[PDB]
Amino acid sequence: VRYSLDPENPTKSCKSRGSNLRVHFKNTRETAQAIKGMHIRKATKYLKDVTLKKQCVPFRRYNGGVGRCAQAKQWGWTQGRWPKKSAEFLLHMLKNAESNAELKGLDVDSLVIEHIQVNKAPKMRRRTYRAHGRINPYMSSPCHIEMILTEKE
Amino acid sequence: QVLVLDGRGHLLGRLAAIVAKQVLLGRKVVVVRCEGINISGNFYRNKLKYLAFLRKRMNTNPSRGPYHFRAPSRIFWRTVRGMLPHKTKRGQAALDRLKVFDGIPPPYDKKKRMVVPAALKVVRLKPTRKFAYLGRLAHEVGWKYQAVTATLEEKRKEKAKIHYRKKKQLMRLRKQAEKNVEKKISKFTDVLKTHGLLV
Amino acid sequence: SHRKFSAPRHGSLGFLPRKRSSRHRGKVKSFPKDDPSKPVHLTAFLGYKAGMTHIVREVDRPGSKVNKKEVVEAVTIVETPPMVVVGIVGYVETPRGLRTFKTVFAEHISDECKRRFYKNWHKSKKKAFTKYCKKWQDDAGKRQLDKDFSSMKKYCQVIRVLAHTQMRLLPLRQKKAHLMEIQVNGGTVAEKLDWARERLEQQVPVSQVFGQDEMIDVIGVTKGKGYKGVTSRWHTKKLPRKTHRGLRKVACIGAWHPARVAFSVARAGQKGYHHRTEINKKIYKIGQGYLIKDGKLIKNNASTDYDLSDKSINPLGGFVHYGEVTNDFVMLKGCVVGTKKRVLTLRKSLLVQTKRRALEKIDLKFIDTTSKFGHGRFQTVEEKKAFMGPLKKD
RNA sequence: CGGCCGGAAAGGGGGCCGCCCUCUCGCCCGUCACGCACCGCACGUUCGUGGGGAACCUGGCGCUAAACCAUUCGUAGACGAC
RNA sequence: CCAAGCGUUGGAUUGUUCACCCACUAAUAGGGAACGUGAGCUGGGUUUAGACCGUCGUGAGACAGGUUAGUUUUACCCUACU
RNA sequence: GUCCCUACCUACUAUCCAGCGAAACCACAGCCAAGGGAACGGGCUUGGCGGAAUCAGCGGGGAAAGAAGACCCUGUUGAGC
RNA sequence: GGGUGGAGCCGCCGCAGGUGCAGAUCUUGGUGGUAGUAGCAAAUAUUCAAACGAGAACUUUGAAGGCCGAAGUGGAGAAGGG
RNA sequence: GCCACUUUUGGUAAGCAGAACUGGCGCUGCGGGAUGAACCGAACGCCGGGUUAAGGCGCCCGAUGCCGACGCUCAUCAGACC
Ligand SMILES: [Mg+2]
Ligand SMILES: [Mg+2]
Ligand SMILES: [Mg+2]
Ligand SMILES: [Mg+2]
Ligand SMILES: [Mg+2]
Ligand SMILES: [Mg+2]
Ligand SMILES: [Mg+2]
Ligand SMILES: [Mg+2]
Ligand SMILES: [Mg+2]
Ligand SMILES: [Mg+2]
Ligand SMILES: [Mg+2]
Ligand SMILES: [Mg+2]
Ligand SMILES: [Mg+2]
Ligand SMILES: [Mg+2]
Ligand SMILES: [Mg+2]
Ligand SMILES: [Mg+2]
Ligand SMILES: [Mg+2]
Ligand SMILES: [Mg+2]
Ligand SMILES: [Mg+2]
Ligand SMILES: [Mg+2]
Ligand SMILES: [Mg+2]
Ligand SMILES: [Mg+2]
Ligand SMILES: [Mg+2]
Ligand SMILES: [Mg+2]
Ligand SMILES: [Mg+2]
Ligand SMILES: [Mg+2]
Ligand SMILES: [Mg+2]
Ligand SMILES: [Mg+2]
Ligand SMILES: [Mg+2]
Ligand SMILES: [Mg+2]
Ligand SMILES: [Mg+2]
Ligand SMILES: [Mg+2]
Ligand SMILES: [Mg+2]
Ligand SMILES: [Mg+2]
Ligand SMILES: [Mg+2]
Repeated sequence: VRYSLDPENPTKSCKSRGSNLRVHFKNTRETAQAIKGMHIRKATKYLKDVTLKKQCVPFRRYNGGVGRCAQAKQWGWTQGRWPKKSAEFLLHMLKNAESNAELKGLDVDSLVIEHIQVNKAPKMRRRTYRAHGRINPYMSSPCHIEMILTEKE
Repeated sequence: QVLVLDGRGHLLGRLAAIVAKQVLLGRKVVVVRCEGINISGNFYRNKLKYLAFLRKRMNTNPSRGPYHFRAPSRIFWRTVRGMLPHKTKRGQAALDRLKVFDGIPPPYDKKKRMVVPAALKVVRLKPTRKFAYLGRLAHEVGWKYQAVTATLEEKRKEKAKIHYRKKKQLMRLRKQAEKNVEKKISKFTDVLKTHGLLV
Repeated sequence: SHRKFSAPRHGSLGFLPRKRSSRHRGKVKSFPKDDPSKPVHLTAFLGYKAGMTHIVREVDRPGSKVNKKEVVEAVTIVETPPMVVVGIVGYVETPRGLRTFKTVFAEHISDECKRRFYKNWHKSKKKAFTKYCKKWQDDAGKRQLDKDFSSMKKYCQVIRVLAHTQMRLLPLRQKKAHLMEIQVNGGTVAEKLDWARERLEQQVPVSQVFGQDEMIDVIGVTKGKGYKGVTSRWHTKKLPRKTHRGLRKVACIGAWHPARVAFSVARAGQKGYHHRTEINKKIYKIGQGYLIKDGKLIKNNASTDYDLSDKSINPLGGFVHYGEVTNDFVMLKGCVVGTKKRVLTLRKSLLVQTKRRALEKIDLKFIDTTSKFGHGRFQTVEEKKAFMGPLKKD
């Protein structure tokens, strides 16, 4: 399956992909932008104390109504939030990519997330029941994630 | 390449009308001693005009309202930016080349400052009309630093006279040396007098 | 149309950005205007709000109904341990204002004052002023840092000393000592600076700053009351019971055609913790602190010459939410701005004061020291057990 | 090349005293000939060691920190903030 | 005359704007802001459909005549202000 | 406590987070004064001036949103009586 | 021209038309901002340990604390559901 | 249908209503009158050079930065172009 951004060398890059994952796109996009430049061990250590509410995800684009937090000051931002469905799905995806690196025979402790990308998935449908006999749509917004890890010292 | 204008005895808008044009023609202008800018018309009409300008505050947020600058240098700055097209970026790059100063600060005290005869009170008012000092107007409309700047300017004047006495001394040594040297510069002077420089 | 019934507007617009104060320490916006005739003296001091109690004193104002009668009057205790002076700073008058010139610190400054330069004293390695204090112990630096006093004696008009509280002596959890520029108002600038460079790294008590029955100004931040409504903050009229969307509001914000809402209209936001200056607070008594004299300490800093007890200024069970005042204190008339255990600034008065109430001599004759943690019935522990008798536990 | 002063409003690359050196050079007239004379042709001539940004170089003398989160406080507090 | 800095109220009657009166007062001046101000409130009045009375109309019904009961919807957007 | 004259306490909210998450509305959009103008501008003119991204409220303004005005008039459009 | 694409297409002369969109509070389909927002607030209330499990505020068992309180949050019907 | 010079009717009057002559606007840009359906100049294919109209030439803003001419004018509400 063709990814959006080709790696500069497939001999050193290991890749992973998760299609149609039922988490919110706006949370998952920004918790991917949090880790778009990290080492893989620092990335997993980040994603665990995102769940444990000790380091936050700076909500930078999809940020309306998101309340402030004290932990966002270390991202040079005011707003932040600690999502955990998004954290654990692209934590399982790092376990997938880290399995693929040892399948390809790569040095695990030097992997850096080169490219990470969250797209919108085909939006599943539920209904809700509103006043005066009306019914409004109540969709869910799942996401497609792809990710490329790359060895660098 | 930097034009240092004096400010004493110059009319306010008559000076600003040419400071604006030299600034738009790319010439970095620093006017100095904006205390002694004088405005025509008498003091009470000019103070009534500035108090009427103070009345013009925005009703719902006077912090967003017109900033009435009380310093004389910034009164002159605002009356130049009235004459400049300060919304456009050439007018904004124009105002960055005007540099106003209350009194004469030490970057420009030991520099020879220029006078515009075409904007000056003794030239452009007939002498029975009565003018109005911008320094006194700004002071008793609420500029807090008249006496401080007056003592600092008195300190500068009593030091510029120490400079000028030495300049007089050097010119007298020069014109007493020239008579000692007139036997051996008799032919260097004569070719200057035939070409109109020393007679 | 106009208002049918004219009425004065709620609130004052002079205090208008009713926000949280950026400072916790009250800051002196104007020290008293200097004159070269008087001898040199500090013009401000810091203290800590302990609490409130009574006073009984005989009033001498010829003309009132209370001449040679005895009122009671509420007072405020401000614990004021002596402040350590740790620097001076000079100021030169400029046409753009009053610029700072040359700050000169002392040699040895205490590590309760060193706390102030650190947002986290634990994680730090306490390295402040270490390369600076070595200038005082070599001739390469001594001729450097007295040449600048010689320039401060030429180019400075205003010399402000730089003191700090001494929070080792206070009952508080905090150890980070507040520090303050205090303007020295006195003779010429040479006298003014050759007075204070001897006060450098030593004490200044209260009794050589202030005196008794002097009016002073209290600077400080109010007791913060949170994000409160418009009837709680601006005291606007409560709308009647029948209102649909709530009744603790301002009904009409503004008119139609001024198409904004004005800055004068009462709105709902922060109430309290505002910086305030409150003038003409009178010293009734400058207390003397606890000191040990010949084995046993002397404690009676609330004994008057009409009472003759051995009770301290402390009530039974201490000042509620403060602790016990073991230091020399200042007893202000009436209430002052701030909650308990809050830093307050005492400023000498900007005004000249020849009034019949400002020139009044104060000679107290009782100080209430009963328990503030409830309706206190007894002045002291000895009189309490003398009235009660032996208990079950005794 | 070493010392004495001149500076605060937004601080003076200025004057002076010595030294070990060095020169009859510079400036104004003349004498003598040389220096790509690049063959009629454009942005040449400077302030220019320009301002900023990285990596290379060799040496000398010096430096080994705080901030923020997390914990706590409750003089503060919607949440942050303090 | 200079002058809008600061005030200009509490009530009985009426849906009242106006009006009238009691009492204090220093004074109880006049007004403008879409005849300020209903996503601010109230709904007494007018101005729906139910009703009764007078007058007019043969009649359905009509009345700048009276009386009685009669749903007052939404802000999370942007600006403004706090 | 209807008010003078407001104050305090409790529960569920609102607020913050974990998860799940819509709708009305939308020409482009949003800072003001005056001028002229379809005779009341966010846009034009002359000025005032203008600083990322945002949070809790608020009810001035968008002549805010809903509903091809229900009052009035025109219709050679009707119906009930 | 370049790319994708995998089975048909066009120039000229004549002929014929259901022949050209920005609008119709246009018809049908999709998608934004609002927006990670309003909100998920009627009827008092949950807590500890263990088990199964990849996983537990919500399942189950045990204990404890509560409620409906015999006109019930109980036990059984008729209509309806299938 | 509307406006304007002059003639003119009703009305206190109106950016009101009703006429006559002619020109405009509507159907129409452009320079000027800051702003502008109608006023002053002028009506238009796309451009280069020159020159004007009405209006301007302290500065915004092209042009008086003429050694322009003769007077009047002091305003504690100056004055400033159909
Ligand atoms: Mg955003
Ligand atoms: Mg919002
Ligand atoms: Mg619902
Ligand atoms: Mg239903
Ligand atoms: Mg009034
Ligand atoms: Mg109601
Ligand atoms: Mg008490
Ligand atoms: Mg109205
Ligand atoms: Mg309403
Ligand atoms: Mg409204
Ligand atoms: Mg009614
Ligand atoms: Mg009716
Ligand atoms: Mg909310
Ligand atoms: Mg959430
Ligand atoms: Mg524009
Ligand atoms: Mg509105
Ligand atoms: Mg509406
Ligand atoms: Mg209609
Ligand atoms: Mg007809
Ligand atoms: Mg019919
Ligand atoms: Mg096929
Ligand atoms: Mg066909
Ligand atoms: Mg279309
Ligand atoms: Mg189409
Ligand atoms: Mg919410
Ligand atoms: Mg049953
Ligand atoms: Mg059963
Ligand atoms: Mg007419
Ligand atoms: Mg008409
Ligand atoms: Mg025509
Ligand atoms: Mg035309
Ligand atoms: Mg005009
Ligand atoms: Mg004509
Ligand atoms: Mg031409
Ligand atoms: Mg012009």
